[PDB]
Amino acid sequence: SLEAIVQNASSDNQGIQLSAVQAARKLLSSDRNPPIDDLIKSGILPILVHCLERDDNPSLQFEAAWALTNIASGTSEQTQAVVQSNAVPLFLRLLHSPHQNVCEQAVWALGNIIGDGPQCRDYVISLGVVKPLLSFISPSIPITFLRNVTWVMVNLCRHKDPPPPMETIQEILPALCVLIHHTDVNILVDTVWALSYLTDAGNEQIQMVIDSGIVPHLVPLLSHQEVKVQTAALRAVGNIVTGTDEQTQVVLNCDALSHFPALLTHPKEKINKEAVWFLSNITAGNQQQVQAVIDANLVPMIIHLLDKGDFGTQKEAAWAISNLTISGRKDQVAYLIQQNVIPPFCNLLTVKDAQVVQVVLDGLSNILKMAEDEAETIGNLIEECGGLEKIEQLQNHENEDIYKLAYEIIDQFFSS
Amino acid sequence: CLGRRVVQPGMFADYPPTKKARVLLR
Repeated sequence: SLEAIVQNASSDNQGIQLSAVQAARKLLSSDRNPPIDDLIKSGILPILVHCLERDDNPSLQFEAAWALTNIASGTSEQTQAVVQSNAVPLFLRLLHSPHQNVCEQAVWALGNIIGDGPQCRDYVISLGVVKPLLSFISPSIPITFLRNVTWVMVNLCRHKDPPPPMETIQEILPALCVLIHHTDVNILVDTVWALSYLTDAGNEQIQMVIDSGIVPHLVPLLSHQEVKVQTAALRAVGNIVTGTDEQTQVVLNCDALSHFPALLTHPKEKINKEAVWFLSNITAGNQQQVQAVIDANLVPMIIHLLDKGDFGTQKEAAWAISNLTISGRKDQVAYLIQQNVIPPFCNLLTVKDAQVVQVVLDGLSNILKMAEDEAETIGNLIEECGGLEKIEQLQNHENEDIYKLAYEIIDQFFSS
Repeated sequence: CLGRRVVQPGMFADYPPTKKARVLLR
């Protein structure tokens, strides 16, 4: 019973202590519904934390660390109970234990604490977790331990309110440059995910990632055999190309677009959608980057997904098409016209997602505005496929912006 | 409005867990 366990764990006889701590650990690690609240209420947390101090009994440290790991794997309130009982400085102490298993379990427990959120993370960082954590990365580290270390690095990179301190990013990035060459799938997926959490953190973090020289090693992972690596890489480099034209161009200079045929045709619709999101962030750049997309023979695939894809991919393809018109030259838009973009583009005008309707109308407006002489021909194409009837109907749309733009388009181009 | 966009909801839903329990026999 919990009462007896707590009593025996407070004991000064460490054989009885160990048996009781192991019984608590068993309650916490037998299934996926451990009674964390009951064990917290019983008052065991201070006892487990005290057990963490027993350098003379590594078994007790390990078992207590395991129990605390599992308590900390629960809700924010339960993780915080672990933090409130002063567990963190003692885990940091155990990071320098001579016994590997004590060290590993302390790393795991800290991973759960760090994962709870940015304020916990920043407490742990302020006490100096990063350098000891990274110090375990060496040729002899067991692969299971290294997987835990890399997951902890994910947790150090991922929260955004606020993001991790710049110093911490500067310490972590060289380790990620080391780990991106590992062939263990788990380590590689977690490495690329940590990178993606850095590249989603802002232009300055993106530039830190670029300056580290790692992007040339990241881009080829878009064609890794493991789809989990492929999608993690798609996220990391996609976040990069959400930034400036120059950062996007760093990505394009690693032959990124070469990897996309196998992603636009992937059987998984979610992958098509994510690839088309990436490409829409490319077509929103300057004329050279639009041309990069064109020269890679990707537009017909984008237009096919716009026509026949699932609605999420269709939405992302509508974005890619419309974004092309921001800085695209008349000849680039003309290429799109040649590729039968208008019928499926216009077919998207009757969907329920007002954002898609707006995107399509903005694109059509820019296309017509750009075409000086061909405006009449493009209008004839829009009418041919039923697009004009759809715009006319949109004049009665609920959304202010949509019906205003429908009026604008009709008046400026279909009122001769 | 047209332009670049950040990761959209529902994309990359298979993120690494924030927390992991150590389960005996798993």
